[PDB]
Amino acid sequence: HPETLVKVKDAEDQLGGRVGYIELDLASGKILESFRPEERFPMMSTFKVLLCGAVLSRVDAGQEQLGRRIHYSQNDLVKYSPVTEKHLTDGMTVGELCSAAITMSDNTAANLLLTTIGGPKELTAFLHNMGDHVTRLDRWEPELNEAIPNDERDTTTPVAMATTLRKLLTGELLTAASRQQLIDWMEADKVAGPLLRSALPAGWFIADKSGASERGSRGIIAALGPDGKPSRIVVIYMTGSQATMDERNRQIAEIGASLIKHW
Ligand SMILES: [Ca+2]
Repeated sequence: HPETLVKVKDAEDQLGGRVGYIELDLASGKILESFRPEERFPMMSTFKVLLCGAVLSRVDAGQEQLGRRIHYSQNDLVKYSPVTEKHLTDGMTVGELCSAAITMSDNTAANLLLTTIGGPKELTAFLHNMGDHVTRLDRWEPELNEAIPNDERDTTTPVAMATTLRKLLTGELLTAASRQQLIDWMEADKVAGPLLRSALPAGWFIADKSGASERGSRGIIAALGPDGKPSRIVVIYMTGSQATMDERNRQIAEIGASLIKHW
């Protein structure tokens, strides 16, 4: 049961590639622990939380409504669309699309939402406008999942993502209702069980979003804490490894267990 930093390094030793890690105090924003904090990693589906943050900003400004219904066709479906593929007749509201993109990592949902705001480049422009010049989205789904060995497109760094996530969840950037909706969507995450959630004790709160792409990218962003209240932000990224999805999941769970047991 090695310290958190020791486990992250151990993970990198076992997996190959690089493992990036950061841990923020929620209340203050102070970095409590880090490793490769400022090195770039593929974002993968974790950008989907950022996307919905931009959507909710439009809502706060009366430029969008969570209830606005969006219809799409069979042509619009891309691979992995467990939710959108079920609503070709009735379509889905902007809010349902965010739920699908965040809680199931629905690709088409994310593409539809990107259209509503003006595309990948317009998310990046939203991020620049809030203080994040590091993170960048350049492509749609599923092209952004190729994690070209050290390519800067569709990347972030552990420190930028964690900082951006923290502003989204706790800053005056979104209204209280909107920022509660965002964390609510993350809390309802359904496809990250084998990650940090598998190491979570009873009564703990967590809201998270996972990602996975090409060779052998894997990541998770999270707000978590004991007593049903989030008190820290954790961001883990991985890339470069040849290991299976199982091993990469397992290593993240063991980093999680270390984080918990040394809380
Ligand atoms: Ca190393």
